[PDB]
Amino acid sequence: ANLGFQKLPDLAVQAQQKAPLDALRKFLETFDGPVVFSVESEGRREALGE
DNA sequence: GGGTATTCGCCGCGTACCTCTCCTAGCCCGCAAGTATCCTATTCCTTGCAGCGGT
Repeated sequence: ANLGFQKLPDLAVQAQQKAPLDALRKFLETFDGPVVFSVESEGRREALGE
């Protein structure tokens, strides 16, 4: 059996540009299903929550 | 047990005299390694503007 499990698109953060979250802010707009971030710690949650 | 045999480690190896040379280690300072910072050039990257082409 095959299970459609494509690799994630190009998402990255870098402070070089004016808008660092450009790949994320465009990927989240053009995705129709859900999306689930997965963090390893609790404080890391806030490090991704802000 | 218990006697024989092989091995091992200590003790020993002349008296008196004469000449010569040579006898230093430990600590303080400045070097190295790592780490951290500031400071000053020096390159690199991003965005905004002047000139040129398409309509």
